[PDB]
Amino acid sequence: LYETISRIKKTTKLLSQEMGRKPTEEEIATRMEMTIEKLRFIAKSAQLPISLETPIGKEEDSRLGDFIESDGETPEDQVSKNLLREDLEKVLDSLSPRERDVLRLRYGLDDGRMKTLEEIGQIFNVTRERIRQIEAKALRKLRHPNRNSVLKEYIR
Amino acid sequence: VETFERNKTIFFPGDPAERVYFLLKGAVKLSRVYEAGEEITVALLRENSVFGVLSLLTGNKSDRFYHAVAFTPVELLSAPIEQVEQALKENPELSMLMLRGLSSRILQTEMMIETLAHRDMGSRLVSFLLILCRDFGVPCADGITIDLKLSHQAIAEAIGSTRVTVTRLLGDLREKKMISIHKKKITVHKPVTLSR
DNA sequence: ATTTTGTAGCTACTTATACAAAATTCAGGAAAATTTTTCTGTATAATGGGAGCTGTCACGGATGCA
DNA sequence: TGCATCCGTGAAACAGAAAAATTTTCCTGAATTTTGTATAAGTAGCTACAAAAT
Repeated sequence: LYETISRIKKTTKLLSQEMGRKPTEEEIATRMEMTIEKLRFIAKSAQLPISLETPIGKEEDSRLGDFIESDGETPEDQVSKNLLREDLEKVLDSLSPRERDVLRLRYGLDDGRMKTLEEIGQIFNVTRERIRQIEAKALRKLRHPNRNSVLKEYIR
Repeated sequence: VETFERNKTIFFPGDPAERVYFLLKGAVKLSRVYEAGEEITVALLRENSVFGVLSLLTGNKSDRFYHAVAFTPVELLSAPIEQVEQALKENPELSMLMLRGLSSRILQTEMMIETLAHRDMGSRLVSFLLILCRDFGVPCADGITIDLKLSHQAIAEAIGSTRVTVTRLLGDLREKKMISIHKKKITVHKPVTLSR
């Protein structure tokens, strides 16, 4: 690509000769063989990174990167969530405690998304005709106002 | 022109975006919710046409008190409450328009009325079966059938059924003479005639 | 004096079961297709770079010394 | 040997290649519904019926 880029530079400079500042791009693509999409990509592609700490500027007071955060998240989100957990928990955990297990088994509320009804049916007590019934039952139960109207605000 | 898929809801109770809508296409049946469970759909629509009277029941403070449904892949338009509020506040015709559409959902009820809660789970199932063929039916050779890809027990919501949809209908499918199936199809043979 | 209460009853009559293959879809595999990344050569001849900076200190050292 | 200086502190190449990758295809396979389908009773109904309270 380095060469392609350079080659473009020269070829585009030729365009610039006729069309000053080669404003042509897609027209340059008639000679660039590809939408400016890659031309601009090339542009960014050919960028050299920055010290993360070049002293900032308009003031030598500080380096760069000292105005951002890591891949982490603010407690504000953390908590809200964790509320969700329990909020739920109880709110679920007030209708058919056994079934509530499968609610967490065939779903989350722990660390499976899942335990495929298949495996789950037998997991709790070996079953085939007692699963998606209580499944929907559980949902529609904790669904509808007064029930689902508790996560209605905490839709997290 | 809002819409969804064959397995979705339009909304719940408690949810305050209650203005008259405009099912642009597809049934988008609405499944009125209940406490413990069991949701009629009742509502079921056509081109262009409205549903979900909300800012209209207990004023604009009405709670849907009825969960909704994106029945088939939806197609539904809506309009700023003003259309049924300010724009409606104007000439009757404006309101009348919405009222005419409301009268459609109303007519719908009357249609369910009698046909539904008739008595038998077979006659009743047919009492609105032909009706259905008159709603989303598909006429073809045999006659005015529906064809929509369906349960045995959504059907049960038609009665309070368990295997009647897959058992009794089989009768009409063959033993009794009234429809036929292509994996999940309906071929109403007829308006009346055999099986009447 | 019918009517509601009955009792002694069924039949119809309808869930319920459980299975069940049939669907019916889904996922993964497998390519295979291909796009992108690598690799290699290049023959007149070619044989030391860039810079500058030039205003405290201290100390301990300063070995180095004469 | 105290007395120099004198470390260094706190403040742009390419064409030719290939081979990778990758990646779209497939397919498939299975796994997984649904539905059909039985299934089996029991049944809760239901429908008359009967004597005895309007």
